[PDB]
Amino acid sequence: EVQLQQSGPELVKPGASVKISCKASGYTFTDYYMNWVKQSHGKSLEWIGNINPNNGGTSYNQKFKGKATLTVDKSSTTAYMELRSLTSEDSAVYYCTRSPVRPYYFDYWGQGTTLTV
Amino acid sequence: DIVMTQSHKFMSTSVGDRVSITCKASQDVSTAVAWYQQKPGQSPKLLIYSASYRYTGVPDRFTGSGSGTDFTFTISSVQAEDLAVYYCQQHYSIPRTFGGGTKLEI
Amino acid sequence: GERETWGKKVDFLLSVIGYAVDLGNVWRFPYICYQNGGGAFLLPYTIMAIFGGIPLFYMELALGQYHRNGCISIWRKICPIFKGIGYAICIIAFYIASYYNTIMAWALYYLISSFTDQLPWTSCKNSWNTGNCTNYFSEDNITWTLHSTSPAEEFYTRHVLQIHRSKGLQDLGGISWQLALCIMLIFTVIYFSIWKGVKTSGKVVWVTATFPYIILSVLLVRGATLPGAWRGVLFYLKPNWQKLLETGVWIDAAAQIFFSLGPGFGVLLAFASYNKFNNNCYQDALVTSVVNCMTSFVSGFVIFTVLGYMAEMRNEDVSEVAKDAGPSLLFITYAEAIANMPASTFFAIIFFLMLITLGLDSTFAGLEGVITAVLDEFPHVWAKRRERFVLAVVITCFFGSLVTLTFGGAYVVKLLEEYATGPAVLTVALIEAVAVSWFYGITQFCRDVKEMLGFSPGWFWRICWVAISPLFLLFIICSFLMSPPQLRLFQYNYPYWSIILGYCIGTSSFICIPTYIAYRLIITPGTFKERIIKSITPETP
Ligand SMILES: CCCCCCCCCCCCO[C@@H]1O[C@H](CO)[C@@H](O[C@H]2O[C@H](CO)[C@@H](O)[C@H](O)[C@H]2O)[C@H](O)[C@H]1O
Ligand SMILES: Fc1ccc([C@@H]2CCNC[C@H]2COc2ccc3c(c2)OCO3)cc1
Ligand SMILES: *[C@@H]1O[C@H](CO)[C@@H](O)[C@H](O)[C@H]1NC(C)=O
Ligand SMILES: *[C@@H]1O[C@H](CO)[C@@H](O)[C@H](O)[C@H]1NC(C)=O
Ligand SMILES: [Cl-]
Repeated sequence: EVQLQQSGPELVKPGASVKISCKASGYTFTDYYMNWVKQSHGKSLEWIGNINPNNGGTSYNQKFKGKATLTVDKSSTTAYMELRSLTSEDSAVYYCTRSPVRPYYFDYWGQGTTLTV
Repeated sequence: DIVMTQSHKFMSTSVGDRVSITCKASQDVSTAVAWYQQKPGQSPKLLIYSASYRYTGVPDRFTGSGSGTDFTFTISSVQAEDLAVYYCQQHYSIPRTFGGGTKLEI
Repeated sequence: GERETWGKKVDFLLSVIGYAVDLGNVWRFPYICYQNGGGAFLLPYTIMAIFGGIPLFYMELALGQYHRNGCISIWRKICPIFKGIGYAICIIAFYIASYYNTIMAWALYYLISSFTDQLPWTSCKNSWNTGNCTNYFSEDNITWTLHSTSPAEEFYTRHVLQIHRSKGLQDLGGISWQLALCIMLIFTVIYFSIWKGVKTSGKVVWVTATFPYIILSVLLVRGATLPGAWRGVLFYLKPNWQKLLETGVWIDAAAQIFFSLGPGFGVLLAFASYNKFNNNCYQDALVTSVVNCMTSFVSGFVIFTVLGYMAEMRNEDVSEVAKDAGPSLLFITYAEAIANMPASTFFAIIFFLMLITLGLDSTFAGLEGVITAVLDEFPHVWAKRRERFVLAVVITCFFGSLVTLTFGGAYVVKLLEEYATGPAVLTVALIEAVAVSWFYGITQFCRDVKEMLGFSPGWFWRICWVAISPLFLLFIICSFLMSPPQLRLFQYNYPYWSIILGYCIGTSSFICIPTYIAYRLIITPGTFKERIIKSITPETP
């Protein structure tokens, strides 16, 4: 009843920079977080960052210092994640997730952008 | 970080028995352990948060148990629509970390 | 001749202890210690205390005991070109008595509001609460929206402080009468307790400086029994040795020890002024610093056992609930923790009494320092009626703190806490240690201490007075002036005019030193060498 839409598959040149958009719709967008998770090919999940649409706050993973920047534009309720300096080692599916503040359960997940290097 | 492991990725009993996979935690997490159900190709849906409360809109068969260090996912008599992998996420501290997972064959 | 002595030698020790211990050892030390590696913070803390704190403390105490003068009259015996130190200290003490005397007013409001079997900040069906009043967890079924807030946080930001009536620092809105009455009562208490002097001060310090320890012990005993209390102690003591590689831990340790011991402020000079000549100030300063550090440690245990209880009742990671640094850690987090413990009324009463008694003696000492300084500076117009000039300074400090009692008071008190004290006090203490250890001569000081105590201080003290502590304070100053902090409070940033006003306030006291050495041009005219040789050398004893 409440699904998060994302982009589709694309080809990224190794070394360039790309973005992944997450258009949320169904509930009050300015009321919960917007978390990104990186699922490697046939491996475990991994939490990348955190976005607070109220004040543009951020809380990213320690192993993602200069790997992904997180921005938010609450005009059309979208979430941007720019992937800079991408090589053939982390190009995999990217999910957009929402989660309330500190029960921290991932409530809804995106469709799955199979980002291929 | 707070690493979270699971059992072997193959051992899973067939229909009729009790398929109960475990989740060993590195540090002491009181009850902040969630479970997910990612079918092949689809996106992971939330099943159980805080290891004892199931999310709204899930069947009554999916039950979670355990606290402190040993967390058990109790899904007994799996139907023909539960073949997936189940991850073990904790709500202790940032960054949050998931687990390896296990398939339920057959 | 005219100076007075302490009624008992224990009165001086208790007064210096009560000056050294304050809320900065209750809510400022545990947060800094946990953030900067946890248990591994005790090593840089101890190093910066041995090298930076204790030497300055002991030097200041010995100087104030020998010269027997305040922060203004002593500089006629060391370097009359640094006489503006007293006026700068007066300005800084005015700013501090303006801002710091509001935390105690908030504590007094909480105390007079806690007199009920059911505390106000444990419910949500009140007249000050909006729809975001989500009670404490007590369960994990109820979710938490990003706009949801705890009942105690809403009671603190909408009833005791009333921050929702002010749209920020741009407009304070209006002054409240409740906080005004509480701060008036506390200023009246301070005045009726500091009027006569050290002889009356040391008699109230017996209760004001010893009561916090009984309450701290009671809270420790209560916290060590709560379920899940071991998590807080573990997270507070589990070291993170990877943090010690960053300079931020050492900078924070230096700042914390300098603001916990508080040297170079004229309070220690004034307290040692009323002391005996042959008093062993060495043992006094040593035991005072040790008591201050042990009190910081005990209070860290007390706070973190209760935060561990909260992280067990609520979700874990005390680091998450202890997200903010300030009075909110005591008025929001610990308030919830008290309201959720059995027999909450008595614990809230004693906790707020502990806060009030921790602030009271600190304000006592901070005002007595300036009083003694200006009295020993102007004995012809004052010091004949000491009952006066104390009411005047209390009224001035009350009129200056009235601006903090407004609805937008948290912003103003944080602006005065983050700009008026740190760099100004650091520069004042640095230039004071330079004037005492270099211009006054470390040989004239070591022979002096040898004459008073009966033994010259060791070479370690000369090293810590000549090169270690000056470079220490210079390092703290260079670290603070290099990274201007963008402070925020309750999801509200500070504009650029706020930073400009804070820079003007922080320099509104240090600027009093150069203007004195400049305006002295009329007093002692002549060649430049004449002034350089007549302003460094002290007057004839
Ligand atoms: C030399 C003459 C100086 C004249 C006055 C100059 C004043 C300049 C404006 C104020 C300067 C910044 O003021 C000072 O900023 C530092 C960080 O920079 C703040 O410091 C804050 O962050 C640091 C980490 O960086 C912590 O270690 C510290 O405990 C915390 O308070 C101080 O709380 C504030 O007092
Ligand atoms: F810049 C700083 C100087 C001294 C400190 C002190 C260090 C020791 N522990 C208590 C701290 C508060 O001292 C006070 C309290 C009330 C006052 C005051 C000083 O002057 C008039 O009214 C902190 C900061
Ligand atoms: C809390 O959630 C559990 C999870 O299924 C449910 O069984 C229980 O009835 C809930 N209690 C409430 C809503 O009071
Ligand atoms: C919580 O506050 C926000 C803005 O501060 C407001 O929009 C929202 O309606 C509030 N929640 C409720 C339940 O009223
Ligand atoms: Cl301390």
